[PDB]
Amino acid sequence: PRXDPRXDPRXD
Repeated sequence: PRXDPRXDPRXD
């Protein structure tokens, strides 16, 4: 996860 990832971000 890239950029502005919020919450429950997984992966890339």
